[PDB]
Amino acid sequence: PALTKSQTDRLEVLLNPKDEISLNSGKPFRELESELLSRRKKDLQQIYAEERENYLGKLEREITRFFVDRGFLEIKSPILIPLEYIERMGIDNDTELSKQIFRVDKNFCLRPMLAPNLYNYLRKLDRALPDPIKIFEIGPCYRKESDGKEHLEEFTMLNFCQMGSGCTRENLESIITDFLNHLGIDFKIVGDSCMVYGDTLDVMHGDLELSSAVVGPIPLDREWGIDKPWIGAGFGLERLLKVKHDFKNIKRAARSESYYNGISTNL
Ligand SMILES: CCCC(=O)NCCCC[C@@H](N)C(=O)OP(=O)(O)OC[C@H]1O[C@@H](n2cnc3c(N)ncnc32)[C@H](O)[C@@H]1O
Ligand SMILES: [Mg+2]
Repeated sequence: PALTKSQTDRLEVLLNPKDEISLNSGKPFRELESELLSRRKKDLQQIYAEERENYLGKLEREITRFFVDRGFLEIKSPILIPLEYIERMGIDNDTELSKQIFRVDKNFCLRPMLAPNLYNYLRKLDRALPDPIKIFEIGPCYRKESDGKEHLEEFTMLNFCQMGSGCTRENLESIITDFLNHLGIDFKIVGDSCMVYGDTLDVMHGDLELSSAVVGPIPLDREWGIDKPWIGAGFGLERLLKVKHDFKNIKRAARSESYYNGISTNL
């Protein structure tokens, strides 16, 4: 008797990318399930006995070390931010990204991106730090989404940026290139052909967007008291993990009660 679709869904929760076993080979569901539960328990036992690190926390520490070693100051800014920051980001109440925002009181929301706090740090630190100013933040962001294959409602962003001298497209591409080759993630940078000043580049892994990146200046800068050249990029940590570990579903890389380091916790 063939596996039912529900049975197949159950086994896939338990399946790992490198398991390499035939789901079409005559063996009953109960035995296939029992073999996989056994392997997944072994995986959790190995982690507990040896490393004990969460993939998301560990990616965060590896990324932090990378950017600190290259001259970028580590920022930890509020996750709960004023709603006014969203409007000041040019997201008017008509825009679709405006529908994706988790509001908290009359006045606050969960940040859907790192840019507003980074803009404020850029302006402030410009009164104290020598040119160029190099900063980054890693942390949670929130968007109400309409999909769930590559999009989470709760995700983790890395954003880095540089302001002042050296803010070129070539330098932006070089830092992105060094970063992803350090992590061992394959990519290609796509952008408009002959664009110089206000460019937007996407960093792609096949059809999956890893990052969008910007070469400033852009008109929105003046709303934040910024009047210097800059470069920057934002990367989703869960998309990076999904590519690195070859997860079929991004939920396996998220903050979760259902998966730990890509392994089902429902054993
Ligand atoms: C002052 C300095 C500002 C600065 O430095 N600006 C340039 C940075 C632009 C970036 C910034 N402005 C930005 O938001 O873009 P995004 O909405 O395309 O998200 C970027 C990445 O986050 C991930 N991502 C986005 N939404 C999701 C989601 N629902 N689930 C998982 N990952 C996601 C995904 O990897 C995506 O490519
Ligand atoms: Mg985008």
